[PDB]
Amino acid sequence: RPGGDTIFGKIIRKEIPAKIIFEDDQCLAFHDISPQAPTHFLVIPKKHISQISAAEDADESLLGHLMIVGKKAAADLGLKKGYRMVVNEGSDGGQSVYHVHLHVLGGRQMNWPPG
Amino acid sequence: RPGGDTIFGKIIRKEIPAKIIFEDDQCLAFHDISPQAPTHFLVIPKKHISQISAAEDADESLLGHLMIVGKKAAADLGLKKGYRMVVNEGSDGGQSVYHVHLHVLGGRQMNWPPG
Ligand SMILES: Nc1ncnc2c1ncn2[C@@H]1O[C@H](CO)[C@@H](O)[C@H]1O
Ligand SMILES: Nc1ncnc2c1ncn2[C@@H]1O[C@H](CO)[C@@H](O)[C@H]1O
Ligand code: NA
Ligand code: NA
Repeated sequence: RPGGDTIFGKIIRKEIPAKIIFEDDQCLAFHDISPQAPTHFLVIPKKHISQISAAEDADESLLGHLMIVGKKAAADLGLKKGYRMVVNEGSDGGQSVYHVHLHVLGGRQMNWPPG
Repeated sequence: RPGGDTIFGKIIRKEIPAKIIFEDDQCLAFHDISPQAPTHFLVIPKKHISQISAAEDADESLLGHLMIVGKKAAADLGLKKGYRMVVNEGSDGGQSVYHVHLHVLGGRQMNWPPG
């Protein structure tokens, strides 16, 4: 129910653990299981929004909260030289789990194009 | 003054044109001059925030507004198969212009890692 039906719903309900680095009442941040950089974590809302194309206007503050949490977590993890934030939408975006998630990657030079 | 001192301040003040695809009172979206995908645009706040690490808690709604605008613009441009949103912070993130900007890329499969 709360948290939705995906892998990430299970993480939000704590049925399966994750390496949690931030939790407040709106969201959770945890290390990614398949890291693509020395630091690679996800920030997810506790509210189930399936994808960024399904977010509503009233979700603006929550979406922005995910980036503010990502900034805080990045600083707690020592990302003094910067980082990249990524949200994937749909097939072309590379989205594999239909629960919004913000990637935060750093600890190395990020290249261009971003995939 | 309003819009700040960077390339993007000049775009916001309209001193130099850009190919604008959305403007409301909070932000502007325009095509990127160096596109990395068939569709590649930027969404920027009109308020000068230098980088995502400098955004404040009260900027949450504005940051989320950038992603909602990006979703709308992507749909207006036909990105039915999805897209990737990217914010770069600092040197490791690949940030070159110190005014927050959200990249939206689509019209091709986006790869992984995201740089
Ligand atoms: N159980 C899990 N814990 C942490 N990250 C996960 C888990 N399952 C999938 N992921 C990550 O979720 C992301 C979905 O975009 C991927 O980068 C993937 O590695
Ligand atoms: N005058 C401009 N109009 C549109 N995009 C620009 C301009 N100058 C730089 N850019 C884009 O700004 C981005 C900064 O991250 C780059 O992808 C770059 O190509
Ligand atoms: Na912090
Ligand atoms: Na639209």
